[PDB]
Amino acid sequence: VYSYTEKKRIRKDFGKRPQVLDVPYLLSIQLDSFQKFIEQDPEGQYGLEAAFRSVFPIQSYSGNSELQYVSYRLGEPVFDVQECQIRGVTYSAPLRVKLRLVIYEREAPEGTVKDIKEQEVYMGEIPLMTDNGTFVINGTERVIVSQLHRSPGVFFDSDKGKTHSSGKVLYNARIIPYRGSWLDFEFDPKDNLFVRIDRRRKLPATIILRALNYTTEQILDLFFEKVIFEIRDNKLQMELVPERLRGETASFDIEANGKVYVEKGRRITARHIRQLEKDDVKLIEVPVEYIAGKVVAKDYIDESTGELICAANMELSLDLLAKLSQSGHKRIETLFTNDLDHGPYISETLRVDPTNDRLSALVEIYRMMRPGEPPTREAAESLFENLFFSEDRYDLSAVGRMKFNRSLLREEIEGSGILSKDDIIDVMKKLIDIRNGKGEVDDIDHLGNRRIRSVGEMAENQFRVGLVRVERAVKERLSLGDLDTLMPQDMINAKPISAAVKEFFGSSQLSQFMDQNNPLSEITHKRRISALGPGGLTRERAGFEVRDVHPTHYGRVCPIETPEGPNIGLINSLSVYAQTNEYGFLETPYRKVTDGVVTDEIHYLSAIEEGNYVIAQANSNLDEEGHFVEDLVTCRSKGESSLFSRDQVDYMDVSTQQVVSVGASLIPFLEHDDANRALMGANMQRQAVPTLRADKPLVGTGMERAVAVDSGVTAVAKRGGVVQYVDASRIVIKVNEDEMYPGEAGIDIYNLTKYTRSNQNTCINQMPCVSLGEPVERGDVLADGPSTDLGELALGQNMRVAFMPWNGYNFEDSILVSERVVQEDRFTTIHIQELACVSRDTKLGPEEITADIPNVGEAALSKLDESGIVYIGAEVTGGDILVGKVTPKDSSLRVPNGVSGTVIDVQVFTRDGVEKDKRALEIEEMQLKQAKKDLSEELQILEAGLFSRIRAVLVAGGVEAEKLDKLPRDRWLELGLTDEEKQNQLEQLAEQYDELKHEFEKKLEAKRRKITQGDDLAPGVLKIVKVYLAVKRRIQPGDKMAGRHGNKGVISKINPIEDMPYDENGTPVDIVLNPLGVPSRMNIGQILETHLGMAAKGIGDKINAMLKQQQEVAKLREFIQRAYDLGADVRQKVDLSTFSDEEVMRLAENLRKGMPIATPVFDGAKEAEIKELLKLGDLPTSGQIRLYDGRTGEQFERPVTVGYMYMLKLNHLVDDKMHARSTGSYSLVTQQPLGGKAQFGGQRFGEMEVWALEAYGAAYTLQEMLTVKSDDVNGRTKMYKNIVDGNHQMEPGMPESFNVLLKEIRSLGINIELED
Amino acid sequence: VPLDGGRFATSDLNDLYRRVINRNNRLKRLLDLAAPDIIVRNEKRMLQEAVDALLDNGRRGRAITGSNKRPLKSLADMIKGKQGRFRQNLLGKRVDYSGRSVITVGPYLRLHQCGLPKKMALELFKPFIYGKLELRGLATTIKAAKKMVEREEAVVWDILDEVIREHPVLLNRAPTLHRLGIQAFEPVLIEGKAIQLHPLVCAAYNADFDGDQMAVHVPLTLEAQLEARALMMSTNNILSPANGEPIIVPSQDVVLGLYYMTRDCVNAKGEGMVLTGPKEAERLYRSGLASLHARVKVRITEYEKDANGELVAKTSLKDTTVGRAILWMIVPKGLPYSIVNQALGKKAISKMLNTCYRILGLKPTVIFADQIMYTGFAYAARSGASVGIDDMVIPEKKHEIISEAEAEVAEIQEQFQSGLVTAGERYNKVIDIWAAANDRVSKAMMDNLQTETVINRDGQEEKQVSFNSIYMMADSGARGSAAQIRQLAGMRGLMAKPDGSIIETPITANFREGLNVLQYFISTHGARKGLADTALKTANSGYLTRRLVDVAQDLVVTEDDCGTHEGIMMTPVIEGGDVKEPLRDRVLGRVTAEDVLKPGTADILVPRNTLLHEQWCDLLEENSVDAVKVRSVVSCDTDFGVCAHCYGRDLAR
RNA sequence: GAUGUGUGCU
DNA sequence: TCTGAATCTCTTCCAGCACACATCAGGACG
DNA sequence: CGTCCTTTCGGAAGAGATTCAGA
Ligand SMILES: [Mg+2]
Ligand SMILES: [Zn+2]
Repeated sequence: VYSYTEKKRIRKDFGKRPQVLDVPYLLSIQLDSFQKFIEQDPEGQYGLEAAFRSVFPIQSYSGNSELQYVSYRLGEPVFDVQECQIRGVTYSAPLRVKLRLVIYEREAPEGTVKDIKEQEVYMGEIPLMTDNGTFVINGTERVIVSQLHRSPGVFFDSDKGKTHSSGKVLYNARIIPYRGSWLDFEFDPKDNLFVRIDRRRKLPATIILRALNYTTEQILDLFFEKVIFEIRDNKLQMELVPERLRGETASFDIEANGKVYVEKGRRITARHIRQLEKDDVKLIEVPVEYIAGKVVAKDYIDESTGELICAANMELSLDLLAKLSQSGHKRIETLFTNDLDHGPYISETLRVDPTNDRLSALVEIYRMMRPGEPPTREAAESLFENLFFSEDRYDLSAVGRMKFNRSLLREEIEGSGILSKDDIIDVMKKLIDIRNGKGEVDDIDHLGNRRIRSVGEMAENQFRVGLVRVERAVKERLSLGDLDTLMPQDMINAKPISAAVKEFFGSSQLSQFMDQNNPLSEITHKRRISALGPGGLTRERAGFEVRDVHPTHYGRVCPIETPEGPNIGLINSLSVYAQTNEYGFLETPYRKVTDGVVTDEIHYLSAIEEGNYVIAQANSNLDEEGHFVEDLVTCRSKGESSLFSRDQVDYMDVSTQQVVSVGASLIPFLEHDDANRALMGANMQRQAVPTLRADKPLVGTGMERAVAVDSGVTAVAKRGGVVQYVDASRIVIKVNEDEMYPGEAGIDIYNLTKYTRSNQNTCINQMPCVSLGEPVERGDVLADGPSTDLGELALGQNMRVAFMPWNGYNFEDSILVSERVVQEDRFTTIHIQELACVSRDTKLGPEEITADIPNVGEAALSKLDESGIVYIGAEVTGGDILVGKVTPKDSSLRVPNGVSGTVIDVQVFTRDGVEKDKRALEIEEMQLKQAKKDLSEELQILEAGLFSRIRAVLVAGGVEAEKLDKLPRDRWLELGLTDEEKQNQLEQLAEQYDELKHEFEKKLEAKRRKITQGDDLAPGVLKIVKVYLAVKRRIQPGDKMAGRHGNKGVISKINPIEDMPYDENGTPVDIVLNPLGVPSRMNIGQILETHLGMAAKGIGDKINAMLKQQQEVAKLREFIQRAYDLGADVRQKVDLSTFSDEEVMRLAENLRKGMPIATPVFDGAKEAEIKELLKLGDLPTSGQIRLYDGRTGEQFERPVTVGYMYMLKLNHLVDDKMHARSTGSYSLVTQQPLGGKAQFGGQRFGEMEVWALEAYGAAYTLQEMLTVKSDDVNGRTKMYKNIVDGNHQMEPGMPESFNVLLKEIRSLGINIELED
Repeated sequence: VPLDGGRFATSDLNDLYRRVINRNNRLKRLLDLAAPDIIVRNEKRMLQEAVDALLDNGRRGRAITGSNKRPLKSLADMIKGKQGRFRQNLLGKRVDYSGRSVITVGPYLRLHQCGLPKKMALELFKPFIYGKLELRGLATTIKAAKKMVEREEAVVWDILDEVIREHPVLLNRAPTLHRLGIQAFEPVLIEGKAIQLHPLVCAAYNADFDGDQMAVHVPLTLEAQLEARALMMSTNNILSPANGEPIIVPSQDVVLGLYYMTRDCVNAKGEGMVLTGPKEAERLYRSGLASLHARVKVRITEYEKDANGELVAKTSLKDTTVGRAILWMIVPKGLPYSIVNQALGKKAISKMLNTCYRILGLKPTVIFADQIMYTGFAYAARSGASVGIDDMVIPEKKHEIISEAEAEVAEIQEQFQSGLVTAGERYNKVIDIWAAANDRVSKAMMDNLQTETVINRDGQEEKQVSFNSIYMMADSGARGSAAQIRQLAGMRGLMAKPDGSIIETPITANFREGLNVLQYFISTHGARKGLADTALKTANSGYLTRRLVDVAQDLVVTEDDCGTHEGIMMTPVIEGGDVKEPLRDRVLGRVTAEDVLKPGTADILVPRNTLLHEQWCDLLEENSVDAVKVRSVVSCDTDFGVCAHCYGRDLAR
């Protein structure tokens, strides 16, 4: 069964496999994040609650005073979204936090308080997010791009290769906190372990182990496992565990209890170890001189005198053995330092360590952190204690603690946010484990290491930064307390919070000006994962391995939609089905596969929970319960695709689209495009400008009805109902009573957004797609947005292409467009642009907007009205006067050069005390009127309902319906009726009616007061005047056109209709593209889309024939059914028998331009089916017809490929790029021509073009390029005079920018001069 | 500078100059008050740091920041770097009398013509227009003429069509990598806003027409016009200065046209008839009485200049097609006939142009290149040489080859299970058999494409090289290769991981079938490798070419002969196999250093100081010498220059 | 006018 | 215990062009 | 308003500066 905007034009679907999970809400990473930041959470995580609870209650220096947080609340904005966009102010909501200040008494640390007091203090006005994930910051629409960075935790990297030039790989454990200091540990080419705090400079890691209050004995206890030597009757045999004998050579005769086992020098085979385990012999004889290479673990003092014989960590020799034996040190503990497995790293590090005790190490750390300062006890102690051990300056967040406890194989994921001694020691232990040979480093680009930090975070962060500034100021201001009088607002200052929030939302690196020139552009701007920004990497210093597409990108990030040039793969785009884990890592869906059955329950697997499983590919043929048709199927196990048995798999991709983004999934026949051309297709399809008259794609993908609905441009029903009144600028839905609330039943009204200006100076303009008296159900479009067609994305037009060379007018990539494509005004676009004129109060008196303009003809002042501003509707051109402004000595606002238009909206703002001008209130009287036109509609419908209730009361209990309507609607209450609770309800209705009139009056007055406010401007100006010209840009030789397959071009001609190639019916081709564009850049998708467009337009032409020479509905029904069934095993299955003989006639009437065809991305049509569909029309199955030359009338002696390609008009217009300049204004300090096209500026003869003039030898062209038409001010006007004197000759001088250099060098202490 | 408002825009120099006078006059006060030694010491240190920040900010410990927490720009920072005075205002600069726009094709121009919008020529040449609205008396002063042009009367045209007549304009394309990226064309005024740009200069410019823009500059003075005409005119540049190779090479549609025309089909509309000249060949093709690919006997008269520069004719009766005789009407007088009596690919017509240049000079070649262009365009359009889906023909043996290779990888898997082969051996064997399978599919599809068309030869039946469209535009070198035609109809091959290690299961499809969801993810690895590469590569080739231009930057040819008996020993380079470069290329156009002794030893074959040339290299090849002492630039004895003999041929002239 | 940010195009 | 060779800091540079926006000492006491 | 005030995804040379290990 189909929706109500579906049995209206239903798109044929060639997809072959069912969709077990439907495309989620597309832009849901923005709305979920903000709804989490702004929400009311009692558990205090995460959100604003988390920020407050993490800063408050804030106490003074134990001054028996404390300011505690009670709650918070978000007031209503003083505007709505549209009024904020119009005025030029943020759409923000004030933040009222209910605080409390409690002060304890003298000798009352836990006792009663002297005074308790509380209030709600306004702190900060935090911007809110619109219904579409955008923010309105200063009247503009912005998008806070999600960020992809390193999740806090421990990361063991290696830096393989490129250090020490010996090919010896180092290793390093970096501990990244969510906020705090870094704690790198790294190895040295001599295998010494150095710590490095905040990247500053190495110093042996045992310095920090000592700073944690550890003695060398305890350190060697921690890191080394001990070998035990025993003083005994003689020869001092050693405690041995056979495992340590793995993989070395015999130092002596290994024997046990007198029997020989291993001979001198022989490599101890594992056989010797296992047989020794069979004998279970631990105490082994040892030569006393072999111990000469070992290191003692624990310090050894004498027993009689107590003098240290050998401290921890010093080698052994026969003399030390003698000193120990004469004392009687029956136990010796040395360090097992294999040369291979258990290397002696901490020993050597201790040998390099200069410090000895705890305080020495603390002082060394202080001398490394704050250089040049004489250390102290307290200074070094407090510094090292605040480095990683204070909740106020360090924070492994929940995520850092989780990744930490996970990378060390600990069990619990919760824990403390600050470090501890065991954390640091275990980090070092795992580092040394990696160095030994067990364990492995982790990559840095695996999508299990990179988080996603979207808007509900970073905003909490900046708010918390502002909050710590506030709490510092309060802590200060709370110690100087003039108590008994301080309300909890004399100390709270909302300048830090508001400044931080404004500086984050308004001017940051992830807070971008929205990309708004079709639905796809903004809906794929909101789902953009930027690796750049504050806290991430940079374009220039980003390697080749950040750009590449890791194998864990499958299903989490698009591989083929990322910009080109400087940042490729730094600006990835979220995939279609991809979600964000509760921690931030990207997770994607996967149908679980039970014993052999592909179940229908889906799990959202992140990137680390996917290298464990073996996941069946997205297209693997099931049989009616989910059994793969074959026994070995393609899958991907651990970032490595391969074949697997049918029974080993345990997940399967949900859809075939889930690998691509939403821009890359609008490309029909993507699987035939080379990924380079598909990348270009995605992008250019994102740049297409909305044309004058939207037009569905004949060859779609089925993802258009989602992209064009989930992006918001369109006016979508909130509650089902029946359309009651449809105007060009409002829709009124009478809600089904099944969906009305108990009280105040009524209707709901949708005010469409008529011709208004988008950020890119284009027209965003809704128009109704419903008709009067027609049912709608929930969530189906009522009005179409810019560049949608019946609630279905439509970025360009379907034009009839012929792939052939045509006299070299489509030579390289060019395009030869017919003249009918520009007669039909089908690529004509609309572009509005606001011009501004501000009246500032300069010196000699302010500047007013009067029309009294001196030294102007009357043709200039002809268009201005009396007030001085132009008439709404005046077709202006280049140079005309738009606003008249006077300078007390004339700075009127005039139309820029060459920009035509028609003035559609003049718009005046004024501060307060400046009275008005007749124009200024006769503007905005229209807003008064148009708000009355809504309030009055509500009032009429509600009073009609009320009087209907009155009459329905007067039809029961003595009906009088004949004489009720005679007397006016006023006194219908006290006719013949009883005095029961029904008459009580009549009196309640009278009082409700009076209350209604009163409340409508008061709400209209509220509207008029919000309208007639004062809208304070920027200081220094009195009144602003904005004038909106509206332009129509027609296609013309020069501006780009594109297809969805990366086949772009530049119109090189608009050929007459009679010169285009025509077929055997005289129908001229609309566009002529080059064939040689297809083979090299292997975007075959455009050719198959051409053939499928021809099939679809053949179907449409058959319907147009069957429907022009009017035929009974039976034939239409049967043919459209034959078109919708069409052959293969598909899932479409439409049944026209359940269409109402009138909803099939409208279906056919919508299919007469061509049946739209869908082709899901990697699940598309096949040539068997394209050719079958061509046969269902009456077109040649080869897709190629025999074209005739338009201008010589003879055949192209070959059949050419003619079809219907969906072309887009990228908004790189040519009348936005053509610029020329002879002389204009020149810069100020370096007297060169100005830059750019707005300033009438000149092209930059760069540094590389000078070398191309030096190469030619052209020494006079170069001299005139850098002297006369450029710096040299004295010989630059002599040239103007010579030129307009009949002379062409230069008297060149010295470039006034060399004298600037001489002065800037001579303004250092450097005497530079010219000789003679 | 006063920003918008009463305020004053920040200037970092004024911030530093105020920070200096503060930790100044204040210190002067303290030295007047005779304050204690330590406070004055700290004030002197603050003065020292203020001066060190004023002169070179940041060379200290921490660069001071004025606002926005960004180190403010000192004196030594407006002198150095890409934004300094040197590289920004004093080595290249913005320029008057110039503009830019988008380039379109214009296949009707001649090599020396560009097409300027009629609205961009009226803005560049504005003073030139005033100087004739004032000289014709059509105006009187500069204000009359200024408004006369502003309202674009119908007389500030052809005045403009005359200030434009023989006044070249330079046309520069954005990265001017070499010097052919600035060439001076004569303007043709066109209606529109796009700068129409002759097709044969796109190669030099490296300019497709997918949306890139050009910049016109106007040579004002008179010597600049004679330089733009005698040095930079796009006609004077038909050889590349980097090597003696041509740079006006017809490409990609002029060659698919000249290939489709000059080609034979073994049967046709008229395959027997004996024509009577090229004109009758055209009269027959145009009437539809013969096929452009027929096999006729034409009677052609070809000129040859075997005399001392004198052209003598020879009329013979050649076996050709109708197309190769229609095309002989544009080939100038002097070139042989077996220059068009083949099937012209890209190399054949680039060699036809390159031999016209060396036999007949420069003017016949500049006229011949336009004729080749127009007549390749005409007969490529006239052929409808399209591309469909039935043209990428999959071999009938692709299924069998791939099944065989699959069975073999399964067999090697069985060998690995039993443990007769380790991991690396298994991997390498699987890679090898999949590479052999890819090769077999490639050969199958290529045989199927090339020799395909079988046609009845008016007898029984016969094979002939095919007229497949995608094969024609691959074989003619027009636009295509074998790797690509093989990724379209053969199999797509073995794709490599991002690090470089080949994935041991190849993409076994192509873009005529479809790629899987996983075969298409495997492809993006090496698709984005080679895009991140070309984005990180321009910023690194530009820096190298800049350091190279700045090292040399002044090697002007300041003498005519230094008289040296030094030189290098040019010998054919050989690494162990085929000759990488013959002696003829490594010694051409250079001046010998010692008289080369013929292997008739003790007889001088060549003198001591002869620039060689083509023919002297031929003569070195006859007597088969294999080591020539040649005068190189690295041995010249001039000072601050290089003698013209120790350099040799100009390579462009 | 300077700087920064961002997008895009080559 | 005087000295050439191997490590350690810190300097400098990293393709060209067009177009949107933002911010301009501002913080604070008088 | 006027007016006074103070962090950390780089690779080469080359120039200290040390270390060293050596007679
Ligand atoms: Mg291009
Ligand atoms: Zn010389």
